[PDB]
Parts: sequence; structure tokens; C-alpha cells
Amino acid sequence: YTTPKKNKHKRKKVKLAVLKYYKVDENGKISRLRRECPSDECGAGVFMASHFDRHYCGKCCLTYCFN
Amino acid sequence: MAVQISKKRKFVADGIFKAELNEFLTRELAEDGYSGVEVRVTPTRTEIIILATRTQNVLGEKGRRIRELTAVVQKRFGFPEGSVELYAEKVATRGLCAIAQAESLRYKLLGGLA
Amino acid sequence: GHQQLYWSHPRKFGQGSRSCRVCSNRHGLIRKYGLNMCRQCFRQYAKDIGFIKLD
Amino acid sequence: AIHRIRITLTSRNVKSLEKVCADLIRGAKEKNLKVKGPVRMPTKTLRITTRKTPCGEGSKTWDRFQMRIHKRLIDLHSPSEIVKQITSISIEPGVEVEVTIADA
Amino acid sequence: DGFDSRGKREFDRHSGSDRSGLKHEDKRGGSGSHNWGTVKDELTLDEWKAIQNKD
Amino acid sequence: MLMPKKNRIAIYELLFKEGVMVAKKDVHMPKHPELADKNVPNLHVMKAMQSLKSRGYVKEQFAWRHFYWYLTNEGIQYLRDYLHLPPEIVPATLRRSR
RNA sequence: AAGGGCACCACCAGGAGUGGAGCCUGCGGCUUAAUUUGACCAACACGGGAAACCUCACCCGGCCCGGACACGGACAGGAUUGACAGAUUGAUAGCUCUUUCUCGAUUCCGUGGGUGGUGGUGCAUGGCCGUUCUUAGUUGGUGGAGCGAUUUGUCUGGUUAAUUCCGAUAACGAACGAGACUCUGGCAUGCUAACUAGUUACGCGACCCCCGAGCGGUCGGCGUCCCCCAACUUCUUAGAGGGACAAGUGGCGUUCAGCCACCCGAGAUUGAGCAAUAACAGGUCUGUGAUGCCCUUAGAUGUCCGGGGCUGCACGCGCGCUACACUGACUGGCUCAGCGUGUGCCUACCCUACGCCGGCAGGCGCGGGUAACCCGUUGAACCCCAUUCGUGAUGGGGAUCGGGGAUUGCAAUUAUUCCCCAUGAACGAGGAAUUCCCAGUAAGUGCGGGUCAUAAGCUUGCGUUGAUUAAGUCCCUGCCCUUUGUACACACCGCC
Ligand SMILES: [Mg+2]
Repeated sequence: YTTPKKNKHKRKKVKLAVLKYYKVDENGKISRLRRECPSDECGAGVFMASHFDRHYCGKCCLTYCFN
Repeated sequence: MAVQISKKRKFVADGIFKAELNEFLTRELAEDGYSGVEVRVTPTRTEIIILATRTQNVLGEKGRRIRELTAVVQKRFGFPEGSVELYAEKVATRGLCAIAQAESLRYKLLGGLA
Repeated sequence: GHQQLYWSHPRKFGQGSRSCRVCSNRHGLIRKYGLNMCRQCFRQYAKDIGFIKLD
Repeated sequence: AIHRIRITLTSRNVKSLEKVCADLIRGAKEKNLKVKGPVRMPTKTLRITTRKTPCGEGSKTWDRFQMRIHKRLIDLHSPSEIVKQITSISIEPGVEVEVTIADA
Repeated sequence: DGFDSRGKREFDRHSGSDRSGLKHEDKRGGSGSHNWGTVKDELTLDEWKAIQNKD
Repeated sequence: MLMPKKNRIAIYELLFKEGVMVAKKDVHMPKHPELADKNVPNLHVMKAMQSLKSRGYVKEQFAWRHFYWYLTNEGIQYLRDYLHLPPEIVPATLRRSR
């Protein structure tokens, strides 16, 4: 035994709290502060990521980068 | 012809099916004194006979076990539905069957007899 | 690991592709006449298959 | 329809193959169908030579397993139809038939 | 030290186990249940789905 | 086991449609020969049947390279209340025409 | 210890060799991160073990759970599953790091409990195989000898391949093994037959013919089940029947068992397979969903993936291949086989004809064949007939090595294999020793199968050409039987 590498650390999820990444205003006006994934199997429900430099579909893995 | 397999491979494959079916039936019906399997093959359908010591045991309540085996041997070997028939036949003079006596000996020794 | 490397090895040939139809062993394979049976499993099942020792 | 049928019999044991051919010729002769003589195809010997030992240690003894396949041809050529006259084939286990028309 | 360089023993008859040796000694003269004997011993879903998706 | 519910329900409904189950011992086989339209893998069917056998709703037999799971009476009612069925729907092994 | 008997894994008489040389391959050793491991007559081309990856069991690294089920937690306000980009990594392993999405009770965590393992133990075992031993040995019943265990039968002798028989005879009658048996080869102009085998006869042709041959010769040219448009099974195939029995004659013998020779005969001993009571701490847990116990089980000895290794080289040994030459090598022409395979459940991979391109290896189209239908009349080699070489390490040998060109594969480097042009090493018949063998045999000589995507210096078969010596013996080496001795009986690997 005695592997030169120290034991690899397995990734642990952040156990993130509730999403709530879309807000309402003046007694309720829908406003999606996130982006929407346009794929047809993705549908109108799921939402795009909000990376610092790209937009990523969590299911379809489509990318939309702004440069 | 092109779809058909050669006669040599056909007969080897038929023997292969006999061997596998016999081994599966041995393992499954060993505790019922399964003596052997005899398979009559016609180009239309396949008829197989389980020669056993206890037909009343190899076929379950209302023939549940035998029809269950028929379904099993359909699924494994790809036989089309309703093209294979399983029959159970009592072995004549079971005392002369080498496999049956060996099975009864195994049952006795498992029970713990000297 | 994940899907793209677990069985990604090209196994369309060689010893690793073929296996014993009885005991899943890769040694002593008899592929003649489409047997695909082991050197030892064939000696076990030859009588059932129909191969008889004549000479 | 005018029809001519070639029936091929194939098996492993000569006794039952000869029985299942001879009764076919004998049955058709009573029904007055022109039966060409049963042609004996050369027998096919599948030979497998394998080491007897399951390990490798020994005096290098080999087993010569032999599987013989015997094949017979029977031709029925009647001026009239043949399928309606012959609807039974009287098979026993082991022997396999294959119907063929003379066109093939 | 009972073996040569390769590892085969130089005295095959000299048993290396304290429990048993070359000869088979019988436990209690072959007595008890799980033992050799003695002299005394010698002497339908498809239609249900079809009606489920009906309404 | 990371087996999705669609795969689970398809395998269970096959097991209740016919009280038998046959699968090759091949974890790397992409699809089961039966109900390959569901795109379930043979690994999933093997592990589902293994988990069924562990709690005893099915009995497992093995040929050369094939499993032969036979559904049990204890499994009949478990599948009944898992698939929400009345006690009238039975496998063909239980009833044929009667 | 003595006396008998047998055996080409004993000799004799010989033959071909091995050990001498080069190389392939397998062991030991050395070396190595690993160079995985078993086996030491009856291991060492054996594990069907010809390993590029896989195989793989070993090493260097990195993923995954494919840890069932039970209990308790955590949890739709999320148990949890994946993942684009950058780093990071060999990796386009979201393996991890920043990162926000996505997945919906399947999972996750802890405690018990599984499960798998080419991990160990073949000295815990089953099965199978090898050997003693394919030697001729082994055992009841009844009767006799005995107080018993036991013994006789199962033997002085002759004879046989054989306790195979005959004879002697307190034994008589048997049984297993041997034999008999099955398969295979040798003969049937006798039988049944055959457009997936053909043969004769006949008809059209094609050519040599013309001297004219003319029922002339050759034709694997085309045909005559193109089913109305010949017969036949000799050749071929494969079924049933026959045939060979020491049957006939002479000689030897208890004149018995049998032995020798000769005639008629195809054959007067064709090869195998099977194979007793038992024994070998023989070999295999690396054949298995054969298996006990032990070991490991999440940083895995599970499983997968990448690379390497199994090949590694001062040396020793074993099975082998090629040679040392003229009984030859090269070049060309002529001319003859038989085994047997051939398109795939998974499974990806078949045998190849024909035409075209290239010098070759090969490449490109176009078929046929699941097969007595196509390869294929298997135009095989040796050999035979002509050319050159000329006793010279030489036109023998092709080892070592350079360059180039193709094929298979995901991948050819540590050269897979193949082709082409170059260098041309030992080797001039091999010490002590040692192996195999009695007739279609040794040996020369090629062709199939297995291994196989690519692969034969291996093995298993087949055919071709085709001998010398021997019809004996216990000298050597062993084995068996009898007598004998024994303080052994786990049986000399003993006891002491
Ligand atoms: Mg050169």
C-alpha cells in the first residue's frame, strides 16, 4: 500500500436552500430574473444557468456565451 | 440458403439446446426426482417431455409449475408463443434409473442418514 | 465511471470478446461448428450434444 | 397440376433414418407416385479432438469426438398434385425433414 | 524446511496436518448422523390497461 | 440502485403480466431483449430482480448463463399493492382461461 | 535374497535422429515497478498458454458500486442524480477545484447484514484426467483343509498377445478384466438405388486430318430429367446382406491345447475406441452459478479505464525448425491427392470464383456457395524432365542488419504479419551420452482443422514417395509372478 497521493476528497453538495429565483412586484407581476432554456424537450418550465460568462441548460447542456 | 444455417451447425445447435434444457431442468426439478428430458422436434412445433419420478410434483397446483416452465423455456430460447408443449411423464421402473437413485441418495445424505 | 468510459473498450474481436456459453470463461474456447463452449464444458456436455467417441 | 417434390431427410442415427425413408417410399408406392430412389448423400463427420485433461498435466491424451450426420434425398414426381396426396410425414425424434419444390 | 526450493515437499507421505494423516481414521467408529455408517447401520394486465386508458 | 421509476414500473408490469423472468448474466448488455422499447438496461433488470429476491417475492434459478426468476405468492400481493391493482388481475401462470 | 516371465517408453540388428551450429518456443537463473502463476518416467510447443489492447491473473495510476435487504435518521421548504465552460488530469473520468443550472424518493448517512474475487490451501474436498497399466491381473457360490484370521479353487508343466486355453488336480461350477464388442481399412463387375456422382452409347459441333483413313483420333466442347428427349451402376456415394473360421493339405506337438509352412484366396495378426480389483496426500480451488474453511470487500485482492509487463539477457537445460550440399541449389516445363472447413443468438469476424490495376505484397468491381449444388476435376509438395553452377563457407546456408512498400486492427514502437532491394554469421555431419521405431511402418514431402481481426517453426489429422534390419533374448533398464525373510501394517517416504 502506502499510496503517495493522499486520499481523494469526494464532492459534497452544498445542500442549497429554496431556489426562489424569480420575483413578483406590486401585488404580483411575474418576472423571471433568470434566463429560459429554449429547447423543446426542456420546455418552458426549466431555467438556464446564470454563470459569470455563459448560459447553460441544466438538462439539454446547450450553451449561450456572451462575449 | 442464406437465412438458413448449415446442417452441421444446425445439428450442433440442436444438441446445445438439448444440453442446456437438460441442465436447467436438472437444477430446477432436482428435488422432484427429475430423470431426464426427451425432445421431439417437428418443423412446426416443439414437444418436450420431462421424464420424472413424481409428475404430481413437477406439475404444480392446477399445472401452475408446468405452465410456468413452459413460459420460461419460451422466453429463454426465443420460441414463438404457442409453439412448444411441455408434458410430464412418470418414469417406468424408477429403481432402474441411475439419476433417480442418485438423487434419492443425495436427499438421504442431506437428511443426515448414515 | 460514467457512461462514456465504463465499457468504452473496443471489444469486437480477440479473446475478450468471446466467452464460454456455459461458464463465462475465456480460455480453451471451441468455436468450431458454432459451439462456443469451453474445452472442459464440452467434455462435460458432449454426450448430451451428440458427440460420441468412436475411435 | 404438374408438380415434383424433393424431400430431404437428415439425422444422426442410420437405423431411424433408414426406417423413416423406407416407410416413405413404401407408402408412396402404394399410392402409385413415381418415386426416384433414395439418394444417399455422403455422411458428414464432425470431428473434435480435445485434451482429455481439464488441467494440462498428463501424458497428452486426446479425445476424438465424432458426430455423424446422414442425409437422404427422396423425389416424388406425380403427374397430378402431390400435397393433397401426402399430408402425413410420420416422424420420430432425431430426424428432420425439409420440403422443397423442384423449382428450387 | 519440509519443502525444496520450488516449494514441493520432499516427503509426501509425512503428513503436515496434526488433525489428520495419510490414513483415514474414522470419528467414533463411524457413528452419529452425519457420518459414515457402522455394522449396526449395515444390518389480465393488458385488458385492465385497455380499460384504464379508455376513460 | 439508481434505477428510475419508469424502468421499475415497466419491469414490474412485465413480471406481473407473465409470472416468469429470464435475463442473461451480462451487466454490459445495453437493453433487455424484452421491452427494449422502454430502453431499460439488463443491468437494471438484474438488480431489480436481485432486490426482489432478497426480500423474497421471487425465487431465482440459474442455468449456464441465464437467470430464471419465478414469481411467488408473497410477491403476488406485493405487486398488487405496488401497482394498485384489485385482486382479480393475475399472471398467466396463475390463470389461463380460468 | 533366489527362481521364472514379459516389454523397441529394454536390448540385440539396424534405420532416422537428438546432444555439435543458427533460430523459434518452454523452463531455471539474472535483471526488473512488474518481468503474474501452476507443474520439476508420470514438469520443461504442457495449462489446448501462437499474451500489442482485451486476455490478465503482475506493476504504475485514475473512475465506478454493480454494498442486496432490515432498522434508525435526513428529507418534495429537497434524500439525492447528472452536467456546459475554465482549471486539474493521460483522458472529451463533473475524478476533483470555481461555478450556477438540472435530476425527484429510485437514492444518501449511520448501525447490522450481504455480495463478488484467475486471492490462499489440490496436504480440506467433488468431478475429470495422468500413472502403476493396457501389464494380466481380480472375486463370489458350493465342496475340501483347517479352532481362527484364512487357504484351495487362482497349479509342476505345455501353450497363448492374454490365470488365453490344454492338461495335472480337493476341487466343481462361474463372474470382472482379456476376449467378445463398436468404429475404421481391405473384397465383392452380387442387391437397392442416384441431373448435388457419374459412365458407356448416340446426336451436334471444334481441331488434326485429306493419303482417304471416317464405327479414324482428341475434347472437363455442347447435349440426350432442357423430363418425354438413351440405357447402366463398372468407376463415386451409402444402406442391407455376404466373406476368414487356423477353414484345406503336409510337418511338429501328451498327438491335446496349439505351433510352422504351403495351396486356394482380397485379406491367413488393419488400426483405433472401450477397458477390472485398487493405488498414487500424482495434477487441477487459474474451467465452472463444483465447493468447505481462511483472506479481502470502498484508498477493494470487486469491477472498469490508460500505460507498461508477461518477450525483458554474462548463463544452463528440454521439445523443435533449417542447414552443412552435386543423391545438390537455381531456372523453366511436364504432372499426380486425401482428410476437412466455409456467411455467425449473443458476435462485430465466412470460403472464394471471374474481370480489371500493380512487379510483388496487395487493391477495385462483379458474382456463386448455409454446400457431393460454389471454391473444386482442390492443376499441393516431393518427385520427373531439360538449363546453369562446379568441391570453392562456393550459385549450399539465410542467421544478423539497413532502406522501402502493403495488409489487419482502436492502436504495429519493444520491429504482428506479408512483399521488394541490399550484408552474408556459424555450420564441412557433430564428444560423453541419449530418443523413437517392425510395413504402406521409419523417413523424405506438402495440405487441412484448432489457436485466429492478423498470425504456425506447435499440436491434431490427411495424402504423396517409400525403405534397411528382426520373426530373437534377458546382456542393460525396468515391470510382473512364485518361493523366501521381516521387529514393517500411516506398510522402507517404515520401524528403530
Ligand atoms: Mg539481405
